[PDB]
Amino acid sequence: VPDAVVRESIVGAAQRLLSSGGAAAMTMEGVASEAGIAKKTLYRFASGRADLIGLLVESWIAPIFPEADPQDAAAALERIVYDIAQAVLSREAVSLFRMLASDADLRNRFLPAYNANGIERSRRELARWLDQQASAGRLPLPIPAERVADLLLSAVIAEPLRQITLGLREPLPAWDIAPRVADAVRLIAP
Amino acid sequence: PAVPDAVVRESIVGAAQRLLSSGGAAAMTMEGVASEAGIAKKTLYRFASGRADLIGLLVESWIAPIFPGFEADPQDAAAALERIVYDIAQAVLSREAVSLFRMLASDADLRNRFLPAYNANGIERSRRELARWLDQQASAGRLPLPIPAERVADLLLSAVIAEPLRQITLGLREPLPAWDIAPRVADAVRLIA
Repeated sequence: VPDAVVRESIVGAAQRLLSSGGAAAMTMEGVASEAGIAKKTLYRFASGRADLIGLLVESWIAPIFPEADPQDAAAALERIVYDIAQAVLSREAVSLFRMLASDADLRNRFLPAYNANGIERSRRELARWLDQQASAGRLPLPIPAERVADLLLSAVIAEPLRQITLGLREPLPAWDIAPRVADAVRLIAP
Repeated sequence: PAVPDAVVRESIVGAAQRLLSSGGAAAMTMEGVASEAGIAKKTLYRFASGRADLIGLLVESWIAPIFPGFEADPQDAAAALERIVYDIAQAVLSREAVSLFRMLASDADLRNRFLPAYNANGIERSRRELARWLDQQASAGRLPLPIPAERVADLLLSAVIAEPLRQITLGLREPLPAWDIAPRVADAVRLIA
C-alpha cells in the first residue's frame, strides 16, 4: 500500500474524528483504528496530534498548486484565489479555526503545525507564482509579490473567515465568493 | 442643568469593559455595571436595556471617535486614507477588542445574545463611514477607484485588519499597539492609490 494512500487514509480519519468528537476524539489510537493501520506505521507520518493537524491542513492546500505561463494572468489568478478560499473557508476549515480560537491549550499544542501547513504555505506559493507573472510583464506589481500575495489573500478570505466564525454567514460553498475574488483581483492585482 | 450624556455614557462603557476583562460576560450584568459605573439603575436603563446593548455601547465607543476627525478635502487623499485605516485598526485590534471577538467565537450562546449588537456597532459602521469617505474622494477625483467605494472599503479593511484579527486571535501576534501596522496600511493603500 503506497505511502500516499496511507497518508490519505490518515487525513480522512483525522477529519472524521475531529468532526464527530472534536480534538478529544482525534487521538493517535483513534486515527490508527480509523485509517486501518498500526501505530508503528502511523508514527512514520505523525508523531502526535499536532502532526495530525499539520497533515490535515496540508491536505487542503497541497493540491492547489501542482499554468506558470497563462495567457490571461488575471483570470488564472482568480481561479487560484478562489480555490484557496474554498479550501480555507469550508466548514471543516472554519471549525478547526474556531476550535483553536476557543482553547488556549489547543493553541498551545497545535498552533505551530496549523500555521506552518496552512494559509502560510499558500501565501508563499502564490508569491512565487506572482513573481513569475510580473517578470513576464504579464502581471505588474507596485510592491513585492510576497506583500501582494498576503494582501490579496487577506482581502478575499479574512473578512469571510471572521463572518463564518461568528455565524454571520455559512461556510463556503454555501455562498458565492467569485464576485469578491474578481473584485479583489481588479483592485489589488489587475 | 445636567452635564452632557457623554459623561455617564463613558462611565458605563468603562464599567462594562472592566467587568468583561475581570470576569467575562458573566460578570457584566446590568446590576454589576450600574454599581461599577456608580450610577442608578434607572440611569443605566436610559442608555442600555440589557447586556447586548452594553456590548453595542462598548463597540461603538471604540469606533465613534474615528471619523469626526477626518477632512473631506484632504491635500493628500492617500495619506489621509492611511491615517483613517490605521485609526480603525488600533480601535478594533486592541487587546479588549480581540478578547471580545474571541469570546463570541468561543460561545454559541453568547453569539446568539450579542452578535447583532456587536455587528451593527462595529466594523460594519466603520466600513460604512469609510465607504462614504472613499466615495467622496473618488467623486472629486482625488482617489479614483475601479470598483464601487463600498467594495473598496470592504476589501481594504479585510486586507489590513481582518487578517491581523485572525493572527491575534490565534496568538500568532500580540494585540495592537504591540506591533506596527503602519507598513501594512501603507502597502494596502499603495495598491489602491
